Amino acid sequence: PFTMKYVGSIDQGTTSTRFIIFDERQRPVSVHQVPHTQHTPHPGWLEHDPMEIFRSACKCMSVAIAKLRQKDASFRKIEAIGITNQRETTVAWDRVTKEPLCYAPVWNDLRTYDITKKVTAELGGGDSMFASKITGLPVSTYFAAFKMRWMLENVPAVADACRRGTLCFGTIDTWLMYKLSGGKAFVTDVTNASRTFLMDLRTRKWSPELCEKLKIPMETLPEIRSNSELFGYVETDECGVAAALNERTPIMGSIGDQQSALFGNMCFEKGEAKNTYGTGCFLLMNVGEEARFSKHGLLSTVGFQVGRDGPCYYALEGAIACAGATVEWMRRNMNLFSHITECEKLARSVPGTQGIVFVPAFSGLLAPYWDPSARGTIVGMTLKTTRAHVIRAALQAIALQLNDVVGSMKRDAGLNLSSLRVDGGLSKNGLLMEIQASLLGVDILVPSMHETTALGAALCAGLAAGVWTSLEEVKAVSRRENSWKTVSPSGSAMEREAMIAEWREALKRTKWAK
Amino acid sequence: PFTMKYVGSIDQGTTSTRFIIFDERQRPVSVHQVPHTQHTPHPGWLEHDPMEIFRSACKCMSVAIAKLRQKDASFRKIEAIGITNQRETTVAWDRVTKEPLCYAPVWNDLRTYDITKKVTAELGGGDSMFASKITGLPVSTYFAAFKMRWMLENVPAVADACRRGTLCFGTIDTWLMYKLSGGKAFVTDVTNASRTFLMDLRTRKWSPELCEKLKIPMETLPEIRSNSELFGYVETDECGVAAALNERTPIMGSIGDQQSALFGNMCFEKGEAKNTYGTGCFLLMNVGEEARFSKHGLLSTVGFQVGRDGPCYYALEGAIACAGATVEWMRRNMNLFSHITECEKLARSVPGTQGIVFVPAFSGLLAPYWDPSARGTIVGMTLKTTRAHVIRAALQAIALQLNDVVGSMKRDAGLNLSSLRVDGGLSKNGLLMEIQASLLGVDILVPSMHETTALGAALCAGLAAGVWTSLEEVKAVSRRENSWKTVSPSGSAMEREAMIAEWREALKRTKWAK
Ligand SMILES: Nc1ncnc2c1ncn2[C@@H]1O[C@H](COP(=O)(O)OP(=O)(O)O)[C@@H](O)[C@H]1O
Ligand SMILES: Nc1ncnc2c1ncn2[C@@H]1O[C@H](COP(=O)(O)OP(=O)(O)O)[C@@H](O)[C@H]1O
Ligand SMILES: O=P(O)(O)OC[C@H](O)CO
Ligand SMILES: [Mg+2]
Repeated sequence: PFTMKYVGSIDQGTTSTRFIIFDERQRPVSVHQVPHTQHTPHPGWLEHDPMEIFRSACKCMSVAIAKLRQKDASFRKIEAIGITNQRETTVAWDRVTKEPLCYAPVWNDLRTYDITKKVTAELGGGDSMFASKITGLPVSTYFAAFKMRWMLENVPAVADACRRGTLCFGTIDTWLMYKLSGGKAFVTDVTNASRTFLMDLRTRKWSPELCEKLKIPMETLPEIRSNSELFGYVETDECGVAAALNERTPIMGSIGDQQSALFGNMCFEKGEAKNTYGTGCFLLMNVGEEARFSKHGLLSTVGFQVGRDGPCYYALEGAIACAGATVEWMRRNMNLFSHITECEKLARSVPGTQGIVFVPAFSGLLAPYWDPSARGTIVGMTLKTTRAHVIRAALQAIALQLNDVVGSMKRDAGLNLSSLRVDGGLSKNGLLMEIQASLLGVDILVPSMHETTALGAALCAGLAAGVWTSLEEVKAVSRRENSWKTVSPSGSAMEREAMIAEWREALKRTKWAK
Repeated sequence: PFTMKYVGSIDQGTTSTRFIIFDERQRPVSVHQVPHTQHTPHPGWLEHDPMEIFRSACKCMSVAIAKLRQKDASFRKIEAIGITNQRETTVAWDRVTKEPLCYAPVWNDLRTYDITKKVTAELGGGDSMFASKITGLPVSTYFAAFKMRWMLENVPAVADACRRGTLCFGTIDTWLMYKLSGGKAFVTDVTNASRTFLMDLRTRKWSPELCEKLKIPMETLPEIRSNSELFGYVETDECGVAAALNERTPIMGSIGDQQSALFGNMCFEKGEAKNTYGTGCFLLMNVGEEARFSKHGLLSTVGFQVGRDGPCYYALEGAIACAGATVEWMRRNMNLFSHITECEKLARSVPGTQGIVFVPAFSGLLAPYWDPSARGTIVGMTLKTTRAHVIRAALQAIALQLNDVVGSMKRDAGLNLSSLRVDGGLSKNGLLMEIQASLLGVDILVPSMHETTALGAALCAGLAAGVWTSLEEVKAVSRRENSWKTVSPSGSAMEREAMIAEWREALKRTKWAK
């Protein structure tokens, strides 16, 4: 009643794993990180060693716990652990060995492209969105199923293991939850399952039409649950993890990374949305207790579900391929600046782009204009154009794509974006947040506790273990402890429209590949 | 006589004047340069002070001569003087005062724009090319006639002097020979006269129809002579020039700057061309003894003429606005490199551009596809693209424009390109020269004695003075005494084809302004 309580969050990302311990204030009190290897066997491919990820996670936990006890020597244990992960990335493993059959292809890996084609033809009958009402997703290389298929066709040990009745497939939550539990648990959560291309969105249940249609035995699928409930206990002793925890610790949170950030930024109400700037962008809008579908090629997905049959919130999702990457490309590919802060400083040093548009579509346009053909392009240059204008044009362009994305989401959902919370690194660029607010015409909230993705999973775990009692208590503790900078709109109807008309014309000149 | 012979060359350019003394081996043995003031009363207006220009030339001659006397014991006198000049620039002066009535509008001056628009519509019925079978020229702000016309309409003293009959109009060649002369010569050479919009190419005589339509009296115009013959004698002693020359020195060569470079590069036979790679490019090809007109907006002009009523060689002329300028923008505006040596170093450091095209139409497209709407554009970029590729693409783009210019010339002229001689600062870029040889499929000759413009005028003078007796002897002395680096084609026709096909696609994306 006096001693502080803690919730652990495993944040398993594309390039590294972290364990963050939160206290009752929603403050990260201990953190450790461990990187894992980005295997690229052929151009366009990306693979991860699933045992390197498991071990990173256990290493992360034992180090973080150790540091925390130095800080609080009166702390016996963590209340619960939550998991949040890079989604779609699929592991295949043996039921008896408990070892992975092969490396895990990663959300953005392109090896499944041919399979993607075979699927669209032979099934959808050339319609990518054929199963969309069922799943929320267009046929794409990203989704699990198509990676499960590739492994079954192209990996000897995976094909064998299926016929023998020992094959377990799983997203990273599932893989982590399996190993952490000693092989005792085989579960996934609704957000992660919404990405398999094997789940029915409205019902949040596996679809026999698809597994069978896609030739994937149901036996290789884990049980689905909500994001906030008992999944299992931590029982493994890898890197002395169970001993560092002291008492058995339940895993009571599981949620995909983009949804975890929605939840960790308190986007509990429809119309609440978040954008995460990293190498790219991922914009998610909470749309309410009923699913919505897209006439603009956006993804329909689960936002969150707190508790077994607690209400389930749904969301729309969009993305931009190069955000941070564009900023870094200007630095390390083009020499336009050296120190990070020069980017903002140079773009502020000019009053606008004065003619030029820079469409930074280095790997094509996604969002509501799928076009793999589009490449990086600059138009309207004169001898007056400088690096300052080009940098400012890159930042405007990011904001312009997100404007387009939100325009679509509004119509596809028929709602107003009440506000946008942002996080990512690129959220540290004040000019970008200003441009973004003017174009969307809503407040942009920049939280100063910048561990919001990892907080999502801790909130799910802590809600189930009774650290926090309700979303209201969650919101209220957040207000008291974790401040945010708020960036309001400040444009003109005519300027906005002039930027957009100019941008629209530039887009027409970007088709290049093939 | 068998003592060393020396020929002098006044090179009167847009920003400076240089006097170069060549010996009989075509070696420049003394050089001096003096700038003149650039006056800009209104944007787009540029004007020169003709007296200042005259004085500079005189100063240049005496300093160059004095330097030579000091360093060469065998130098006694200059056999003859040749003059090469910035063309189109127009001097209005008074026959009795012997001084200018106003400053002289420069070739790139825009004040004649209204007049130009009026002329096309009023005498051209909206066709800018109406007079092009007579002049070889379109209606444009550059040509002398439109500057004369403008002075009469906006300069009271000129309109005044014109009335009294004391008016003298003249391009810089004419002005310099008059002053050097002491007022005893009122002459112009066929090449400069071809840039007035008042000469008939077929006859190489002033055109009454044109003078009447343009309303410039033919009394005000000087007499048209060849490039190489006796024009007059230096009789002034303005900067002690007469004192420095010592003996009587005849002025025996006069030729416009670009044509001078055609001559100094030995392009004596049809199909031989020169390109000057400076801020922009000026490509001229000798098309032979018969004028060739262009159905691609290329200019038809007089190439050269040795001797009074001697054979006259005609030329086609194209230009590109940004060449060296693009190199400078890349460094000054974009920070893509520091020392100009890095430009070629960085472009060499990648094997190609890997699908990007950089169209540097910063000030619109000229050449065979005039389009002032065009702007600087880059297409095809990916995250793998770097400054190295972008620098290389800029170089390719310069070579591709000239490839299209040459292409147009070949179709207009009905002849092949035999070889391309090169000069200008950017002809030091070895890779640019290699890309150009590979695109055109001809040898590129690079003079080590790079003062080609000054040499043209010195050869005209020296041919008329018997320092050299014929064009074959001129060619022999050049080959015997001065080194020519030869750059042979060294790509593949399949690469050529792809580069040209990407270039053509990119051009379509360049239209922006308005
Ligand atoms: N207001 C508080 N009430 C209770 N415990 C706290 C409080 N602030 C910090 N702690 C505990 O102190 C330890 C270190 O927290 P930390 O946030 O690093 O310290 P601080 O915020 O004072 O810089 C953690 O155990 C944290 O739970
Ligand atoms: N060593 C070099 N390597 C590459 N480019 C050069 C080098 N020297 C000069 N340049 C470029 O070539 C141009 C030279 O132009 P120049 O011929 O002197 O003037 P103009 O174009 O008026 O004749 C400059 O703009 C410069 O950018
Ligand atoms: O030859 P310049 O450098 O005087 O330039 C004049 C050109 O003819 C313009 O087209
Ligand atoms: Mg030039």
